[PDB]
Amino acid sequence: DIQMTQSPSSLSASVGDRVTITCRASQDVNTAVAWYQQKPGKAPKLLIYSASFLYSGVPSRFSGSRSGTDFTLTISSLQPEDFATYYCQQHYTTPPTFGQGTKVEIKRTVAAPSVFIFPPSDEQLKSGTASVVCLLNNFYPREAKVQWKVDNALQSGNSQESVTEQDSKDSTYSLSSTLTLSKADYEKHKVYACEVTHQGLSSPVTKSFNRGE
Amino acid sequence: EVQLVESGGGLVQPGGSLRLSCAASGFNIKDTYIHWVRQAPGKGLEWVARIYPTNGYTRYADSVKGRFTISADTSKNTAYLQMNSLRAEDTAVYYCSRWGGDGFYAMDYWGQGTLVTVSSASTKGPSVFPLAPSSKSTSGGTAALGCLVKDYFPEPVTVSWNSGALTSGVHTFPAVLQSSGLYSLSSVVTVPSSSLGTQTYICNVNHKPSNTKVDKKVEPK
Amino acid sequence: GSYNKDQQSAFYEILNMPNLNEAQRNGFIQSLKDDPSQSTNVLGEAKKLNESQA
Amino acid sequence: SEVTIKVNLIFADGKIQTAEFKGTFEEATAEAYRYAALLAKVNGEYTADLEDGGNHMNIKFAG
Ligand SMILES: [Cl-]
Repeated sequence: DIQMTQSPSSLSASVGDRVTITCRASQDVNTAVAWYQQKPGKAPKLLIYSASFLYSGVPSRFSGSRSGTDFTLTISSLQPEDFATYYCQQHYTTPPTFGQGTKVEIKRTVAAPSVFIFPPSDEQLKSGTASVVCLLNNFYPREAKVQWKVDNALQSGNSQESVTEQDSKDSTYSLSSTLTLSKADYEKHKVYACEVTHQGLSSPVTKSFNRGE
Repeated sequence: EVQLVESGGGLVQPGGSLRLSCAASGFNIKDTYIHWVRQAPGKGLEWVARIYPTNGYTRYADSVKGRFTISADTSKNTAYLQMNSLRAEDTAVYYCSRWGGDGFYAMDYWGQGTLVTVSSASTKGPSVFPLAPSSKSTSGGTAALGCLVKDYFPEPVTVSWNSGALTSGVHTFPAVLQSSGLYSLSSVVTVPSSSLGTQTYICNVNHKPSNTKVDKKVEPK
Repeated sequence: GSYNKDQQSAFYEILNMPNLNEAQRNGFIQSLKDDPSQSTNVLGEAKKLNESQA
Repeated sequence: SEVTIKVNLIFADGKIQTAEFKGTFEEATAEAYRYAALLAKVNGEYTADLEDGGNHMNIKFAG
């Protein structure tokens, strides 16, 4: 079989930058190489086929070239909607094989998150569980520390985070941190606080509530 | 318009069988190769199998040989993937694609994909709870509110707001696998503070695998 | 449709496997119909499944 | 093992991009230097400064 080795694993660049992704075949594949763009949760989309030919309707900022067994995908002027994982594929021999993918992210200026907190709903509390949700909205970069304190006691091992994909227009992220407790434990305590550390904030932001307020 | 539509994905036990379909329109599969390609959650694209419906020639990835079979019915313009002896590592979104269509030597059209989940765990519909807007979810004249979609299996869940009339400012988070083995996600939306109490906000949650459909009105408490 | 005596033989082996459940048995039979070129591989996998559920 | 070599790509016009190379240390290293050589064809001769025992690189292009 032939393997396709893509580089780098990930690349982050500013809107308007020229971006270069590569793919190397383990042996000759002539020009039988295609490039695909995949947005999270969506089917891959063909950009370039036979190494250098632009598929119909694909913006001209995308181009591909070949030198021996080395293949290059170039985006000449990075747009915010270009964040995706890019894959090369050879069809020279069967099995056709894909590269491992290169994730491209958009670099932009720092933006501090809007921070909000949500107590467990009354409906949920009717059952035996309480979920406390902390929301960080529309921030950059992705890095952030979110800590939970219950009655000033630092919580560990009982929360989970989820993060959105970059906004296609403004390249920001949003993040949720969910604290999960039994109803009984939740009812034992009064002050629920989410503390957020982020580059855009001059010092950490604590968002807090008292149970029953 | 060329179009491919996969169906038949769902939850199946390890050792079990499933059959996927790929219905094609806007072209004849007799004129192209048809491929199946899969992607395990968080991983890369992996080629699975191909057929040339005109002569029935087939090829397979080594890892599915003998367990999966590809076929095509040209009269129905549909391709199929029978999948037996399923294993956890076969869990993936399965895409059907064409190759050689209009003379383009690449996969120019793909279906939306169909998720296959191989697991001994049982189906479970989600509980949907409000994330009510409050003085703790508002700043600069805009407020956040949402819906917590909790404890379901398997993926996926879809969430829309106001039957898809509300799309601006919506963030539906990727699902997270909880310790319990069940998934959970939130969907939030940011709206004008002044619209609270005058504009109705409803999250529409659909969990097809459990046949769960829930419309949850979210209000200030 | 019709089958040759080799295909009939493949059906017969799977049909008679004592440790497959009916979903698995029919799934493998369907695979035999799907792609005759895979008959040997399909029978091999069905046998492995059968043996593991003994 | 599975290390991630982080790389700052610093171009002649002041533009900065960042990249990650994954794999065993030796594979990732080779891949980072190969990528640098490729980019240098368009962006001018490169210089690679290594930090953190080779796990971080700063690569500048002459233009
Ligand atoms: Cl084969």
